[PDB]
Amino acid sequence: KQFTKCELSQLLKDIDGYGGIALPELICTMFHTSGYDTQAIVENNESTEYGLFQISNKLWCKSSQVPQSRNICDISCDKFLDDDITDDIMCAKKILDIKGIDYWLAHKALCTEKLEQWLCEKL
Ligand SMILES: [Ca+2]
Ligand SMILES: [Ca+2]
Repeated sequence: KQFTKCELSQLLKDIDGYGGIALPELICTMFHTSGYDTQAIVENNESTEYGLFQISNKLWCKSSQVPQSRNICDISCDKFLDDDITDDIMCAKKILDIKGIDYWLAHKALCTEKLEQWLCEKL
């Protein structure tokens, strides 16, 4: 499941304003982060990041790769690879609450201006 800009927008609509974050800027961040793909898996040394919001097994979810993980979202990382983003949103709201929008590098780099394009058209 790879969403289009409008699909995701409607799904995340209730969340505009959460953490002081504007929906378009979150839309832009996700675009450069996973391309709105619920199956994105990105790996490196000490870790792997999962799904839509690219949540890290290093601190946020539990995976056999990093057994010492604090597992802040009390959930295994496979739950971020399925079609239901409900739980991904709950963990992401946790990240926003604790760390802030800066968890995602793409926000400060490409999502603080030219936001008009990240707005949904009409279906
Ligand atoms: Ca999920
Ligand atoms: Ca999926």
